[PDB]
Amino acid sequence: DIDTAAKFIGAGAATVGVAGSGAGIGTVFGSLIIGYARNPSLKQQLFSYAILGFALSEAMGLFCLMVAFLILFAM
Amino acid sequence: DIDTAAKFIGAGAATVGVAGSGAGIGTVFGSLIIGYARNPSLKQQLFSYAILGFALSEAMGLFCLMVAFLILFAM
Amino acid sequence: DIDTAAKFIGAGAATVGVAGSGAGIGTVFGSLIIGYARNPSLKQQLFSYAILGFALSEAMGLFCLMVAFLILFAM
Amino acid sequence: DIDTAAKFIGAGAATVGVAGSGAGIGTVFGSLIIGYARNPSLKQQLFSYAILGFALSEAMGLFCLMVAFLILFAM
Amino acid sequence: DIDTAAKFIGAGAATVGVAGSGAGIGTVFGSLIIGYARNPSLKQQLFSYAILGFALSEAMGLFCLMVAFLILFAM
Amino acid sequence: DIDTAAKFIGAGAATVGVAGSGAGIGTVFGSLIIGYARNPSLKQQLFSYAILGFALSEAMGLFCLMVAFLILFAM
Amino acid sequence: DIDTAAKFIGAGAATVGVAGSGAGIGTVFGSLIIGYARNPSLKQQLFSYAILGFALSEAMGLFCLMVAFLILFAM
Amino acid sequence: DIDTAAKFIGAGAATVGVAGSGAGIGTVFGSLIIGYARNPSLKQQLFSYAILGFALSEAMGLFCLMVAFLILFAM
Amino acid sequence: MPQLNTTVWPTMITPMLLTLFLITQLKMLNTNYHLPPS
Amino acid sequence: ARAERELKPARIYGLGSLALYEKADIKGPEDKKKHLLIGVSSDRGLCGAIHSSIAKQMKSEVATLTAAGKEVMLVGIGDKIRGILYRTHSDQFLVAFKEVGRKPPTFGDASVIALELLNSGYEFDEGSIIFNKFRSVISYKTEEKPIFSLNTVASADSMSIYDDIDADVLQNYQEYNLANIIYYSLKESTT
Amino acid sequence: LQSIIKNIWIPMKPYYTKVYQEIWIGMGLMGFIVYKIRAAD
Amino acid sequence: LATFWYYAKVELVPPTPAEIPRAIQSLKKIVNSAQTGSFKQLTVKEAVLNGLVATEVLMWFYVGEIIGKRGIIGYDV
Amino acid sequence: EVKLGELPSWILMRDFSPSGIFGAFQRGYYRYYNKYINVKKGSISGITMVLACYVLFSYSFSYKHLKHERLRKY
Amino acid sequence: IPFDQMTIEDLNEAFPETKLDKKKYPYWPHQPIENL
Amino acid sequence: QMSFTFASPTQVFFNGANVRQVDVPTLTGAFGILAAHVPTLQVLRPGLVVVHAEDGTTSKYFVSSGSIAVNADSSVQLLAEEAVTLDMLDLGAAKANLEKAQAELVGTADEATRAEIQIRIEANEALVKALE
Amino acid sequence: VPPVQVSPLIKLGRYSALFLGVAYGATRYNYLKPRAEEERRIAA
Amino acid sequence: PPLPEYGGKVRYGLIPEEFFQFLYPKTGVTGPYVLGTGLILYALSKEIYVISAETFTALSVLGVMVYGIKKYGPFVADFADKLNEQKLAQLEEAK
Amino acid sequence: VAYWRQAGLSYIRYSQICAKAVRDALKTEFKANAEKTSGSNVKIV
Amino acid sequence: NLFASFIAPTILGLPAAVLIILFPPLLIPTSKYLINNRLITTQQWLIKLTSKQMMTMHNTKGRTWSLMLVSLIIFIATTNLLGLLPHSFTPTTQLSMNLAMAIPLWAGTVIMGFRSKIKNALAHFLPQGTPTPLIPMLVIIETISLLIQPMALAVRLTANITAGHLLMHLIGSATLAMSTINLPSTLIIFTILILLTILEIAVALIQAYVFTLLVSLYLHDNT
Ligand SMILES: COc1nc2ccc(Br)cc2cc1[C@@H](c1ccccc1)[C@@](O)(CCN(C)C)c1cccc2ccccc12
Repeated sequence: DIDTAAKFIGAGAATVGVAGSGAGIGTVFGSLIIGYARNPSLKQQLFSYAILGFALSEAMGLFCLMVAFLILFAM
Repeated sequence: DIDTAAKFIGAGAATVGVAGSGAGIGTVFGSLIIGYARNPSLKQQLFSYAILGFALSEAMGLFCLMVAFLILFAM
Repeated sequence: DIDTAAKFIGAGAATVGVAGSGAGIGTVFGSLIIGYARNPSLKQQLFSYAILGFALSEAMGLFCLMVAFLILFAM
Repeated sequence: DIDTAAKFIGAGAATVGVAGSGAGIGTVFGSLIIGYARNPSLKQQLFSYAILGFALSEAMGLFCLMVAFLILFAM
Repeated sequence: DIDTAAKFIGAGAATVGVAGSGAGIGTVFGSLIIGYARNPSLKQQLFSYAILGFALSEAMGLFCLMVAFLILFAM
Repeated sequence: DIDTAAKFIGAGAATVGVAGSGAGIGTVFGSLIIGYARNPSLKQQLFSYAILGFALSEAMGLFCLMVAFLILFAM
Repeated sequence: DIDTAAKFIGAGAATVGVAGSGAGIGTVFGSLIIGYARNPSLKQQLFSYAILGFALSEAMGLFCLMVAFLILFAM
Repeated sequence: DIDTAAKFIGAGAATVGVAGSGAGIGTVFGSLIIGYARNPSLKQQLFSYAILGFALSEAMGLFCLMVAFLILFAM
Repeated sequence: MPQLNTTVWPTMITPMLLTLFLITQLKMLNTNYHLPPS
Repeated sequence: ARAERELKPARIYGLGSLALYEKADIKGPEDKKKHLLIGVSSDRGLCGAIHSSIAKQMKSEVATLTAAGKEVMLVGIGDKIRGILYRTHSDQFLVAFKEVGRKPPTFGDASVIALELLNSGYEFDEGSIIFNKFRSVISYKTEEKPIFSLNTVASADSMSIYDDIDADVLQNYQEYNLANIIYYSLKESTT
Repeated sequence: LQSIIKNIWIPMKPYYTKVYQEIWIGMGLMGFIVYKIRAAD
Repeated sequence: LATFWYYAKVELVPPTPAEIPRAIQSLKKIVNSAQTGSFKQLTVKEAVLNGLVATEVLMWFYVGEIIGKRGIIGYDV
Repeated sequence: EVKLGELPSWILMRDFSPSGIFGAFQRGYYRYYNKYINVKKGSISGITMVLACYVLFSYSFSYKHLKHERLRKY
Repeated sequence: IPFDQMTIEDLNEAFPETKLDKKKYPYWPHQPIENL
Repeated sequence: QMSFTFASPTQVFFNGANVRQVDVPTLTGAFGILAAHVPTLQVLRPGLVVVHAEDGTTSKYFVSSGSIAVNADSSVQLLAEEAVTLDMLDLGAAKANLEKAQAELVGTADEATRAEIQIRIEANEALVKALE
Repeated sequence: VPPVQVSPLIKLGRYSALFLGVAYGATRYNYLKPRAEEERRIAA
Repeated sequence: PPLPEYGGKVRYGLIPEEFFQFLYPKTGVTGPYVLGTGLILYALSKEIYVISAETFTALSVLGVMVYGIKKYGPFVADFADKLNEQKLAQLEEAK
Repeated sequence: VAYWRQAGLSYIRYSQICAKAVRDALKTEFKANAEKTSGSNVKIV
Repeated sequence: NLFASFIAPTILGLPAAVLIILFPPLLIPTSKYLINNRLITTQQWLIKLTSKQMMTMHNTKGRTWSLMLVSLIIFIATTNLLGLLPHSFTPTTQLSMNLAMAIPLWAGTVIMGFRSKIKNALAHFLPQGTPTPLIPMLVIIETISLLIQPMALAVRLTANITAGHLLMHLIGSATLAMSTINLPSTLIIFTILILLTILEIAVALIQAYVFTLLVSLYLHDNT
């Protein structure tokens, strides 16, 4: 029963990788705040990019979560 | 019972992932400070954007914490 | 007896998560320095935000330590 | 028994490495927001540079997924 | 035995957490340089915040260190 | 055999360290976006610097991969 | 023995805290570049700050390093 | 039998510490790009500092690498 | 890692020295840029 | 009459336009070679010593600078000063302008003059504009105001305190302040 | 070995004699390093 | 498209039984060169030409082999 | 030159010295260079043929390794 | 001679302005990198 | 502490007045200026200028071009080539000239004239966004 | 360029070799299949 | 001596037309083509060319080469021609 | 460096165009007085 | 099995690695003529641009290394580019050749920095505006960095090129394994492989340029 134990440890290690997505979302929305303070007329378009940015970095993060479950539940 | 041991190690690993949300909240509120010191007439909209960014970053962090508590208790 | 060993390992791995709060507080106070160097007459409000940022970012760090104290003693 | 175990552990540790990809994508699109708020006439060139940065980022990630696969399947 | 071994491992994994204080000190003094080059008339006051920032970020680092010396020497 | 098991574990732990190069490439190309939005007449020289930055940052991550393979195959 | 083994693992884990000092030195000298591009007539004072930041950030790293040695050769 | 296994594990955990230098070199050259786009008449002097920063940031990372081999080959 | 097999190292060192230092440089010395006339 | 009434807001404007260069205390370079000299006057005579004094100052400091080796090129806003100085200083002459005086001078006029002063290819490294500062109905004084280029306002170490400054914003500010000082002098010489 | 002296060494003489001397010191260093690496194997 | 078929309908077609006489005739010519040894009479140009044509007919044999086993890459099992 | 000679003694009549085969290689290189490269209005095929021959050579010695990855055994 | 059949030594013979200063600059490219 | 001097070529709005905050649309973005703001000097782009008097009440003008200068002694000089209070502009003419300008842009192909068209377009866009 | 009628010996060689190859391939495939499955089963 | 104005008329960047003309008389137009197809079939049939990951890396790099050639061949060719004619024009002017 | 500065314009031309745009958006009550108080009459020789 | 394309190639028992290493200069023909073909024209233009890029930042003594540094970048770039051909053995993936390119140049650099200018070279170890109270620690880092700058060069090349090839090869296998399975997935993986091949071309050129630029900077800091 060392296999299931290592599956636990591997799921934990794999889900460590969400820190990058957290920091990336932080940077995206921080730069949105700054760039909107500078040129508040483009509030719409800037926000669009924000979503795009927030969608990409978080995507990578979700991958980790997916991989985590793939080590925890699938095999 | 090695599974208890693996559960503890995996919970520690999974909760490592909150560093991302920490640095993300730091970046979001730092950029709020900067963007407000530049254009302090948009205090309300900048604060709303900061709340959104903080919510998303802490959401990723709490995803990590929830994975930790799910490994540690709910198998 | 391996479970207590893993308790130690998981407590260390949990408390490594405070690096995020460290970097977040660093970013918050760096941005406070910048935004105060630009528009110092806002020294009050800026600092307020800084505190908030700190008081949120550091909070995440505490969560990490919390899970440490959940594995090391509460189990 | 222990070999497949360590393979799962190493696979998780290897797939950690895309946190940097997440943070890099975050920074890239954040600076895209900023540089577009600065010079909103160069939207196409800035978007091209952002796509380039996102590509190179997901690339440095593939470098980690390579060792993850190599540990998991082709030891 | 196994417990002292894991005590060493956990102390190491815990003192890993000083990376956040290192990066935070770096960011604080970087923003100090930038904000002093921008508005050198506020130097003293700016430097004040810098100290605070340092004394706070490093603070979190100490936590990591001390909890290591709680697994390594205390229990 | 525990030696090959720890080879896998150490290979994963080693290849963790590509997150730094991911984040660094993100930073370099974000700063390229910014500095090109501020002075688009230097499009060439800026890009040149970007290249250098990239090729150095990524370099560090590959060192990690080196040790990974140096552990995984060549002992 | 299991003490020498985990002492090796603990030193190898503890010496990760140098990542923070690497990133902190990088940030300090990047901000020095920026603050010099802004106000080049303070090239002396700026540089002093840089060194200070450097001599502080790396300092934290050194702590981590010695901790590794502290658990490798001393005890 | 297990001391060599732990040497492999500790070597991996030691060499993961190069992410800091990856991110630091990224930051140094991104700030070089920005500061050059702002004041392109100091192209040489800025570059000088960049190298310094690089030569320092990388330096820290290589320390980790050295320790890796000092755990993997010396003892 | 086949790069570590030190038995085939000289086979990689001596021809490189014949290319980097003797042949490529010789072909560079034959690439000359005259000055512009009046 | 009315020109004195419109001189008050224009004086506030043009004087707040140059408060920077006296708060930042830009001294200008006394070493560089090229030089630009604008002389503001009108076209219709019967005004006394207006154009005569302008010409006196113009040719006087033209000789004063040519004695030091600085190349001076002349601009004449107003046909009177142009016709007075075209006899002796014609090769040292960049461009002149019309219709100055008939209608009250407006900011469009100063903008056009400044545009043509930039769209002329004269890389002027320093300049001076000479107008008739109105003090009272009885008396005026021939004054001149300096005009700095980009390289002297960007290299002045007293401008190191001004934040968010690069060469482009300084270029735009210098061009607009050229137009501003021309408008100030055009409003002062009508009175 | 004519045109081996003139086409091969006459061009490279000012470099092989004056400019690349420290290069040759470093090449001796590298040869020593390679010999020691191959000796411990 | 159709250019390939337009060219193939002349030379890439089965040999009509009416031209097997001069086919075995050319066979007789080559075998007479074998009889006396007239391959000594042969220079390299058309020699390598005939060698290339022999390689081409061998590739016809091998295409027939791969279509005689219903599998491209080797024998399926 | 061959393609017109029809005797076997030719094959040994040639200059099989190190200098001889070196000069033969040099003459072949110069014929190729003069034909495909050393002309104005030149083309890239003068380089793609060299690259194709280099690929054939780099595959020829790599066959001993690729033979261990066949999907048939006959 | 037309310039299509001209060698660099022929150009140095016809236009002495173009000969490189192999004495002031002994090493490649025998001229200042700026003027290159 | 702040000495605000807001002036057009023909009219003076504030002269040495003590307002607490002024929000200006600089070419490098918009920023708000309070007392002891870092010394800067910038050139404006078409947009609103909101002046906050010590009473907390706002005065909103529309500047077309000019220069803002914040000095070391907290003195602010804002010079607008055409500073028009919002009660003098209309939305229909702005939107119609925006129509015209975008039309001749998609019609024109040369760089300098299309640059002039783009400047007019962004001016009228600032007008529309300022009125509503 | 107009087509060129090929020497009939070459056409004969082409098609005779094609048919000989068809036959050879079929016979060798049916010859190797039983030995193939034999050794596949005996391997386990 | 002057340089010729054309090269060797290589078809597909790999095979020169001298081969096609040399194989034209005996086997017609489709001679070289059917020889090539038969050679490729005998190669990847008797496992002479064994399919591997290198097959797909080869296809990828060949596609990138062909696209880069077809997209930047005219540009680089005219660039070299203009460099040569600029040098020639400057030398004719200095005459 | 904005797009018009790349296109060769100067800030005086930019300001002329933006001020003309602002005046053209004035309501007809003020527009005549506006273009007359800011119209140009100078001419180049 | 997997590292097979990095083992020293041998055909019929002979080490073809020497031919593979000596081939790159064959692609750079030279001519004495004044107006020559498109290949030599483009190549001489590229060499001129490269020399102006690398050498302009040197003084009159550093510029005596123009031949060395230009031939070095021309050799590394050509080797890395020839390494992308199918089945090709890339000699820059070898730690031996990269160490033999790195150690001589760096060693000659520091030796010419310690023979002349030795006082200023040793002052370089301590930055100009350095406060005193902790200068000994700054002595530990610089020297040790100087002691690892040669190796850090060679590996930076090797661990790069090798890795690139590995990745491509691995991704290649992916397509093959998914060739007999859902084909849209195969086309996605093949598009990934095409993007990776473009990245590998760019990284070949970039690694050449960065190797020669770091040697150039070491030299500039010693002349
Ligand atoms: C679509 O995403 C991409 N975009 C890219 C953009 C540029 C470049 Br150059 C490479 C890119 C590569 C990819 C993926 C990809 C898709 C197919 C094959 C190979 C690679 C990816 O590598 C994701 C990148 N991260 C995760 C490292 C991946 C790898 C492995 C497993 C995956 C599973 C699920 C999703 C993505 C998976």
